[PDB]
Amino acid sequence: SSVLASCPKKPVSSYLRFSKEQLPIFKAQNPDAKTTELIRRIAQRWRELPDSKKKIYQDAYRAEWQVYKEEISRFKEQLTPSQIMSLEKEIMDKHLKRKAMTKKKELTLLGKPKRPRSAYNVYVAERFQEAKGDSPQEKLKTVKENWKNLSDSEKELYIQHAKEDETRYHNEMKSWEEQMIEVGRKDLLRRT
DNA sequence: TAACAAAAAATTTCCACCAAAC
DNA sequence: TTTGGTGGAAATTTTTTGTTAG
Repeated sequence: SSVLASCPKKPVSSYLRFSKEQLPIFKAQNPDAKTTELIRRIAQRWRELPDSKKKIYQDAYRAEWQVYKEEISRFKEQLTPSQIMSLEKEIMDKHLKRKAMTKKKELTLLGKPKRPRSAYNVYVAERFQEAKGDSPQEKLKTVKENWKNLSDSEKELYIQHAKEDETRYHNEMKSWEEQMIEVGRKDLLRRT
């Protein structure tokens, strides 16, 4: 399937090697505590630990790195050019997908207006509740069915609601893009 | 970032149809 | 073209608590 799935993973360095070893010991002694607080406590105990003790985890990491080197080397040597390329592409895709979802999260955090609703959207938003069907997919099928067999006279209401929201969008966007300059985020602005 | 855990919280998905912005 | 919008239940991903180092 995916080259990346069978690709050997990095050995854990000192703190994760400690965290992994400690988490059970802490979870047993505090079973009603959230994982998150146990991790905060485990890190605390890491920070407090002597350098001589820390080094033992490090020494183990370093030794496992040499096994990793060996495994990964052996892995990549056994791969065909086309497999190496899927691996490189799989990694590129991994990055894009991450870059893309964080920008999306950013925009939400900056409260960017929602797109204008189409006449069709306005129709789903009001006809879906009483639609025929069990699953939300089947229910959409009936609202799709009723929308396509609707006359231009009948659509006319949704046309005006979709028109009013197009003005809403225009207005919300004018304010938000203004506010985005005042904070120094003119990158966030539309070209067209 | 990618390495560990692990379950909460956030986001996509499934179906279609539609439109703004690139 | 891509993206995100109408619906919500279920599936799936990201985040939450941390440090390390290639």
